[PDB]
Formats: sequence, structure tokens, C-alpha cells
Amino acid sequence: RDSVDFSLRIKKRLEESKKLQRDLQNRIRKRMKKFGEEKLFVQKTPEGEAVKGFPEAEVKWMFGEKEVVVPKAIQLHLRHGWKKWQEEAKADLKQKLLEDVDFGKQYIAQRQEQVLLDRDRVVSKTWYNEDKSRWEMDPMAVPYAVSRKLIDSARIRHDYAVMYVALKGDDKEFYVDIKEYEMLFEKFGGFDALYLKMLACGIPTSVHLM
Amino acid sequence: KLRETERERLSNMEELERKANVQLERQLVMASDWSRTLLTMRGKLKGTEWDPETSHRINFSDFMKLLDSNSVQYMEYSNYGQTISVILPYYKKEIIFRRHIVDRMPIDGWNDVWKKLHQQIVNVEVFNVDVVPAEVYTTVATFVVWSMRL
Amino acid sequence: XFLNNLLKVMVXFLXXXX
Amino acid sequence: LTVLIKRGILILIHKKA
Amino acid sequence: EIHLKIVPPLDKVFLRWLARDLQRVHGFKPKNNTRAITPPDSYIEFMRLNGSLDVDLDDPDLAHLFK
Amino acid sequence: XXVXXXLLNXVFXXXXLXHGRXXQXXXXLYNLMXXFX
Amino acid sequence: XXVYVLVIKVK
Amino acid sequence: KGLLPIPMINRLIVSLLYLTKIRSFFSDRWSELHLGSNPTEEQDVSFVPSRRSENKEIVNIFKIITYLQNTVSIHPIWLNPVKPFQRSSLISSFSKANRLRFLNNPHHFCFYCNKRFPFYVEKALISEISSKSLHNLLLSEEMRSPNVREVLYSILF
Amino acid sequence: HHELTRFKNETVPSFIDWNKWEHWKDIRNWDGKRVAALFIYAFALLLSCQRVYVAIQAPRVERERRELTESPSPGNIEKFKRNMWRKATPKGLKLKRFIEAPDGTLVHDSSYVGENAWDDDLKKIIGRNARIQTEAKKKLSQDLGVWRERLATWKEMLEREKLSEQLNSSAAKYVVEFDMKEVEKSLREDVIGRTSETEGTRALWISKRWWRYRPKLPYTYFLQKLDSSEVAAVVFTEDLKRLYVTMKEGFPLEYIVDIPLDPYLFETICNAGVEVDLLQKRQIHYFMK
Amino acid sequence: TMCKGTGSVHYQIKDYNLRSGEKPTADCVADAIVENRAELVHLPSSFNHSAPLPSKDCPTCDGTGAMSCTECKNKLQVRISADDIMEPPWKAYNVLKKMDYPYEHIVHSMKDPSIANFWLITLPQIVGGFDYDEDVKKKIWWQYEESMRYDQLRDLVAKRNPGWEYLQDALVSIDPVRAREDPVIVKNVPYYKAKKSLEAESQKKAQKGSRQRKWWFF
Ligand SMILES: [Zn+2]
Ligand SMILES: [Zn+2]
Repeated sequence: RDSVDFSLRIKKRLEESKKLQRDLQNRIRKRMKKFGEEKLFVQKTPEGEAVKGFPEAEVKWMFGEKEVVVPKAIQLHLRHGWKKWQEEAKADLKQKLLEDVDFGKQYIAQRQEQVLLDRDRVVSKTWYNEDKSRWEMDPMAVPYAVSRKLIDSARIRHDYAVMYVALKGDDKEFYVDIKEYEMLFEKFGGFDALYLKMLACGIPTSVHLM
Repeated sequence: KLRETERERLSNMEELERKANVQLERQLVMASDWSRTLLTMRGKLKGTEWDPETSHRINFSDFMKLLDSNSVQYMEYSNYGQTISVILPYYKKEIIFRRHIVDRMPIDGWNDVWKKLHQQIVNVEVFNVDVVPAEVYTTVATFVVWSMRL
Repeated sequence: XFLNNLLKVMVXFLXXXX
Repeated sequence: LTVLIKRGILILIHKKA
Repeated sequence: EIHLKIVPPLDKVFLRWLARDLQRVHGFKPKNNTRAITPPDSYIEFMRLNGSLDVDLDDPDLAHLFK
Repeated sequence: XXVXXXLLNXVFXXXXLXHGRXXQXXXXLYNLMXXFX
Repeated sequence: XXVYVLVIKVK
Repeated sequence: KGLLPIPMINRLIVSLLYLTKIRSFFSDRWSELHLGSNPTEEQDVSFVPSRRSENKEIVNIFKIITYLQNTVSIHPIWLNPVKPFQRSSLISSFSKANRLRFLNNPHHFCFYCNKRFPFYVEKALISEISSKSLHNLLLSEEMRSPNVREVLYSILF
Repeated sequence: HHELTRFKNETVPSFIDWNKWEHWKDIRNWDGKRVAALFIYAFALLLSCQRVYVAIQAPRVERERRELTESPSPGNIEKFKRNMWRKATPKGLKLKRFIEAPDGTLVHDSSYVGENAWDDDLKKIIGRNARIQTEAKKKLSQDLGVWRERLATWKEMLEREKLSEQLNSSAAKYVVEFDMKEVEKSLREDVIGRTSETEGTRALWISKRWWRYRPKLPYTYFLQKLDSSEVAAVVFTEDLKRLYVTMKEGFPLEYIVDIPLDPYLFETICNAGVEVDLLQKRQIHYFMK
Repeated sequence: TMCKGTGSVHYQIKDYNLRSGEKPTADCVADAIVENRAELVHLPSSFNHSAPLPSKDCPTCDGTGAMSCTECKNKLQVRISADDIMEPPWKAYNVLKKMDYPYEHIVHSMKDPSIANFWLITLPQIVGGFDYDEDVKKKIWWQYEESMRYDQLRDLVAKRNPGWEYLQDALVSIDPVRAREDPVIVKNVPYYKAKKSLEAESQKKAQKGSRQRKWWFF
């Protein structure tokens, strides 16, 4: 009886998801019929080289001479509501942090302890290579410093072989390599994902040739 | 008290029995090795699986068709898995074993192939090759053949 | 730049020689 | 051992002979 | 200073799938006449662990003006 | 019978795996690629 | 037969 | 460490959690795992015991062979019912069980009595900077060590 | 072959298309050929089921007829099996036995002696040891100065239990269960507590006794030998083509094998728990090549 | 890859231009096919379809399944380095580095709280000589409990509780790449449903026959 009702609830939820998908596609068609006529077809993969674990059969939707991709429906509506909940939680915490003062100083002190521990952890993993006499740090812990906005600025060499990256509260431009970085991270994107992560977070990088 | 001496003496004979048995096992397996490498050289193993004859080659699709039906069970290996030859029985009642070198095992079947190999493999014989005496013999024999011609 | 200020006011002191 | 087929192909082989 | 190039020597197909899945997960569609949806305890717990609901002390609106 | 309360809201594809950045970061990602649209 | 750890048969 | 990935180190957890089945976008977990780990828990190679072991083998050979001759002849022409459970440490059995779930086959090399073995047992500087900026190295596409370069140069010599 | 290709291309796809289930579920339009196919399936199932009934029930009646024509306390026997099972398996390793019933359901064997082996409850130090012959036992007992029906009955019920366990091992599956506090204890005991003085003394042996001899060993023998954990040294060649072991019993102590490359070699080498080192050369050994 | 190495792809007629005056008959489709007036498309065998389409040999692989790399060109098919006499261990590592050392034999044992807790938290702390942090363990366990959901719903479907088809749509919705491969998800629900009722009718008819055969010998 319990599993039967669980099955019925799952059926109703997927029925609502399919109905939302149908009405969203109807809205998409109504909104963008102003441009051209539909050319729905399953375009067979012309690559023949997708050994990178990439999907096949790129569905090419043309409304006339234009391009458009069919989107998800219920996933977007969940993301909108959850982003809204995130924003209202931030607003509530901000308001209760300008109303309260004691928990305000406790909160900033806890964040100071967070930053202190993060700095100690990220600077426990460096060395000074006296042979070539430069401040060298494990490139592995570099995205960690990227995730916690620890990177001040990055100067990228030509031909994308090595970096010179500054740290906040410090005056050293550390020398960090890329070849072993991609040798270690060939499965998550590597330097491409790294560069697009400094570009997504707006970390200032300068292209220089030496 | 002396029953403990009985127990320890039977423990000694048990341990020595295990030692003799593993000795006999190792003696048997090197004896089989010497028997194989001796009986192959008189032509008595010719036509058998250990010393088969060359026939038509086999492609990749035929090879996984052989492997999926658990047919190929005696295999010869060379050069990092770039060359694998399959040995199969053919009805001649005489039953004769034949060699077919499989064509272009492409790059990367191994993660599945060794997944399916271990279920049907009974005996591997890899023909690992030396390089320096081989080249020495090749150049000396080339001089010998051309000197004999001239 | 708030994190930069907080990192500036309590600068690190470590060693680790290599 | 390593055969040289024309148009420059080096084919690896079994043991020898 | 800060500079950039619209023509990087990076990979191509990975950028194609990055952009396509970015369009597929967001598109352009916003919404305003909607209410907040309460997440499950799993989602809330993981976002607490990543500190997403950590409030904006970085901005100088009123968060860091008093301190 | 314990996970099913959350799994019913977790059968909704996988948004938590989809969410991996901020809103402003995603906006910058959207605006900073090429001008094909 | 092989090895058939509890969670294959229990769940 | 690249031959036996198990340390008999943090790549283990990433390999068993994330890598086993597009972008996946998540490299921060790796760093958060390894850097979120605080360690809180004689160069002399002795040659004597490995020399004494084979002498002990030499001593045992006499009795073993005499017992074998006295018992067995040759002519010219229980426990848990899985064998890998025997005579190993407990963790050897714990890690063998993950493999023996699918790989039950021991390959069974106990049979030798074919036609191939007749015998049977009987148990009883103006343009230099322009040249610098000109050169196209932006795509690497190579994918070692400098001493390897040394021997390559010597071999080319 | 010419007709076989046309068969595979047209008939079987159209056979499934006719046997498709968009019209099968509607019972009001079932054609005669559909009913003929239904009868074919029913007759095949009847044939297979009756055949397997007869094939399964035949050896049972065979053994019943064999028993009909052919025709020291139980606590002590259970304790003797307990002592042998304590001797055999390490602590922290339980084995449940399920019996395959004729109907098709796996039943739990609660009387398996692998279920409660490690759980607690002058002459008997000898009665719990069947590892020495009765002739030697009697010859030694006379030399001790001190019942043959007891050993006879022990032998008889020993062979009875042997034949019963041989019978019950035909249609059965087994499930292992672990005792992780004991697995963790063995971990602390023999993995971080492995204090053998042979830390890296495996390859320099090869380098020193280059002037020894090693004969050839097979592959599947090496796998089956490593599964039972009789190997305390595995020393690779740099190019994944050769092996030099230093084995713990027998003569000669060191062999040669050659290896095809499979991950499960790493898996079995680590599952046995064997020390792994690396034989590193100079450059001059590769430079005179 | 387009046959997934099998060498037998499914040939399908996508669109057929029918002459004005006929019906969509399989014979007229074949008549258009023998004159090549129907769209012959090749589909990989990876897409498990409920109807077995006509499987013909793959035009790309010539029945082999192995393709030479077109990036490797004939002019650049040759090297000049003495690699065969001087094979180093890095060639052994290069052929080694694409077989992945299967984690699946332990991962399919990790569907249990005790085993996955031992492998996931404690054993690295023991061998390495360190300790985790609280948020690290929490994120590990949270992502693991997110990962276990697919085989949870798989086990729920496999019991064949009434209305398992809704749970089966849940299975195909939570994670598609694993859902396209498992045999536990039947492609056509009415097919297996009426095949189950047909097998039931078959087994009762079999027992009635096996019982009525016993009343002719007395
Ligand atoms: Zn093909
Ligand atoms: Zn190529």
C-alpha cells in the first residue's frame, strides 16, 4: 500500500514534469515563430572522432535561417526558485546582521578565523627553489586559492607553459607550472577549465611574452 | 604430559608432509615444462596446439565473436598486444590445431578484453622477444647468405 | 578587496625551506 | 621481426620465422 | 593591467559543449512573479557546507561600513 | 521509506549537481564567451 | 559459485 | 605508486567517487580533500636473513626428497569452499573478495595429464625580439626528464 | 548464405513487427498466426519445464536406490569441526550457505558450520586431531603405555559427514560477511605493523647474483599461486616483459616468467598483499644496447 | 565507433516518397528501396530498440571494427629514431596508461554503509597517518549518498512491486547513461506484462497437462 502510493506520487510528479515540458515548448514555439519556420531533424554526428566521452546526434533546431537549442523545463523552474530562496536567505542574514551587533562581531571574527586558517593552509605548501631561486608552490593547491578568491593577479607567459601569480597580502609573484597540472588533471578539464575559472570569477590575467 | 609430546610429533610430521607435498607440486610442474619443451623438438607436438600451423588470418569482429562464445582458449602474444594469434581446433577422428594471427587489435580493447580473457583462458604462452642477439644473428646470417651466394 | 585588506593586516609568518 | 612494407609501414610481428 | 584575447589557442569542441550545456541549463529565461522553493535537507546541508548562504560582508553597502 | 521523502524532490533530475557557481559568475560566463547568440 | 556479499541478496 | 594505485594517495577517493560512471566542472573537491588533511598520527641494507633462508632450504631438501622417494612413485606411460581464502592475512581475503565477485576463475592449472605429459604419478639584437614574438609555440600537442634528453642527444651523436 | 542474409534482414524484423505489442494487448483482433505463436511458446515452455523436472529428479531417485540397495557425541563432533574451522579460517570472516531448492528459492542453511565457527558456546587433545594415521597413532600409543571402537566410529561418522557435505555442495551458493573491527585490527596488525627487515632487499639480489640460473614458470600457474598467497616477493622488469620472483619455499628459489599486460595483475598482486619494489638500472645498460 | 566496434548497424527507412495513388505498404517501401528512393540511414547498435531493425555490416569498418587513424598520414607514417633497439620503460607506461585498473570490483561492493565508510573515511586516515576534517567528511558522505540514489531506485524497480513502471520512469529520469544499458528496465512494458501473463497461463496449462497425463496408467 505504501509502495503503491509512492509509485502513484512518482507518476504524478513525472506527469507534471512532462506537462511543464509540453507547455514550455509551446511557449517557445509561440514566442519564436516570429523569425522562421521549423526544421526539426536529428542531425547525425559528423565528427566520427568523439572519443572524448561526448554525446552524439546533435539536434539542430532551425526556425528559418537561425539557431536555437531546446531547453529543459522543470530544471530551470527549480533553479529559479532555489536561487530566489538563496537570495532571501542572504537578505534575512544581512538584515539580522545590521539589527544585531554582538552576533555581528562574532560572525566577522569567525570569518577572520576562516581566512586565517585558509591562509595558513595555503602557505604551508610552498618552497623557495634556491637552485633557480624562485618562489615555487604546488600548482595543485592553486585552484584552492582560486576558489577562495586568494589570487591577486596572474601573468600568463606566451605559449601557455608557466604562470606568475600573485597572492593577496603578499609581495611575491609565484612561478607555477602547467604541464604537470594537465598531466594530473586530464580528466576534469585541466588548464582550459582553470583559465575559464579565472575568467568566470574575473581574476585579472595579463598575456605577456618573454 | 607425554600426550603433548605425541601432539608435537604429529605436528612435525604434518608440517613435513606439507613441505613434501609442495615440493612434489613444484617438481611436477617443472617436469611438465621439461616434457613440453622436449617433446616439441622431435616433431611429435607438430600439428598440436603448442606447435600449430599457419592458416588464414582473423579480423577484430571475428575475434570478439570467438571470445564471446568461449571458443578461443589457447593464445599467443607478442609486442605489447599489437599481435595476438588465436589457436583453434579443426576436425580432420583426428583433431588438428591451427594458428590464425588476428588482424589489427586496434588500441584499447584490453580493459574489456582481459575482462573476457580470464574467463576462457586456460594457458597463455607469450613469446617475449630479445633484441640484441636477434640483430647480431640477423646481420651475421645476412653476411653468411650473401657470402655463400658470391 | 576586503579580503585583501584582512590578509594585509595580519600578514603570514612561515618558513618551509627547500 | 619488424617488417618494412613499402610506402613506409613498420609492422610488428610475432617471435620470428 | 588586465587584458584578454577573443582568439585563444585553447580547445574547441570542449568550448562548444560548455556553451551548449550552458544554454541548455539556463537559456535566457528569467522570472520575477515566483516564490521561493524550500530545498530538501540534503541540498540545504550541502549549500551550508559550501557556504553559499554566507552573507555578503564583501560589499560596502552597510556590511563593512560599520566595521 | 526514509529517503523517499527527499528522493521525491530529488527525482527532479539533478539540480544540486547543476548548481556549481554563483549567479553573477554564471552571468559573466554567459556574457564573456563569443558573440554568436 | 563466486562471492555473493550480503547487499546483492539483501538489497 | 602508479603501478599499484592503492598505497598498500588522495587520487583513490576521486577515482572511486567521481571518475566511475560532459564538463563536470569540479576540480575544487580534489584540493579541498587533500589540503583538508592534517598529519596528526637508517640507510643500511642487511644481507644476512635472505642469505640464511636459502641455506635453510638447502638443509630441508634432503629430508623432503628422501620422504618423497620413500612414499611416491612415477611411471612413464573441509574448509571454506573457495581456495583463495586459505593461508593469507585477513585483509588479503578482504581485498580478494571484491575481485572474486566477478573473477571466480582460478584458471585451474592443476591438470597436467594430457598426451603432452605421458608420465603419471602414483600416490602411496634589432630583430631578435621580433623573432621571439614570431615563433609559434602556442599549441604544445606533445604530451619526461632532462637526463632523457641527454641520452637522446648522445644516441643521436 | 544468400537466403540467410535476406532472412536476417526482412523476416525477423518483420516477425517482431507482427509480434509487436501494440496489437498483442488488444485481444479482440488476435489473428490465427498469433495464436499459433502463442501455442508454440506454450509448448516450448511445457517441453523445457517437464524435461528439467525429469532431469533434476532422476539423480535423486538414483541416489535413493543406491542407499536402499547398499543398506564421539554430536557435541564432540561439533566441537571437533569447531577446532578445525578455528585452525583454518582467520577471525573476522563468516560464510553463510544458501541451498538451491527444486522450486527455485534459495533457502538459508542455519546448520552450516561456517556460520558459528568462531562464536563461543590428555585423550581429547588427541581426539580433535585427524592429521596422523591410525596405524602410527596405535604404534605410538603402545609406546606411551595406554578404544579402537571409538576411532572406528569417528572414522565412520567422519566419512558420513564428508559424503553429506559433498552432497550439499552441489546446488548451493555462499555469501561472505565481515567483522570490520577485526578487518581493521588485521590492517593495523600486518599492514602498518608489518615490521619485516626486508624493506627493499629484492632487486639488488638480482644485480648481485646475476650469475645464478632461473627456469621458466607458467602464467596461470602464477595467478593461481598468487591467489592462495604463497608469494612474498614480486619484482618487475622495467619494460613489463619479465619477472624475477624470490619465492618462500622450494628449490630453486628464483624463477623467470614473461607477462601480458592486464590491470588484474595489479589487482591480484595487491590482493595477495605482496611487497612491490623496482629494479632500476644505469644508463650504460641501455646505452650499450 | 559508429557501430561501437560490433560491425553490424541497423538500417532504417526514414522517409519514403510514395507515388500518389498507393498506400504505406512494406512491399512498396521495399520497391522504393531496391530503386534507392528511400532514405537508408545507419543507426548504432548501442541504442537498444524494442524492434530489432535489419542489422547489416557497417560500411565504415568493412566488418573489421578497426580504423586506421586519418591524422596519421602516409608521408608522416615513418619515424627515424632508433626506438625498436632502444625501447624504454615509458613505452610500457604508455601502453599501460589506458586500462584504468578497474575500481568497479570494489565500487560494486561499496553499496553498503560499513564497507563504503571503511573505504571512504577511515583507511586513508590509517595508512597515511592523518585525520579528515568535519566538513570534508560531510561533503564526502553527502556526495556519496547522492550517488547511491540510482541503485536504490534500481533495487526498488527490480522487486517488481505493483506500479513499478512509474519507478522505472524515475530510474530512466534520474540518470540516463546508466539507464540505457541495464537489463532491469524493460523497453516495452506491455510486452513483458502480457508475456508474464502468457507465461503464467503456460505454467498452469503445463501443470494441468502434467496432472492429466497421470490418469492413463492404472
Ligand atoms: Zn564499423
Ligand atoms: Zn594517427
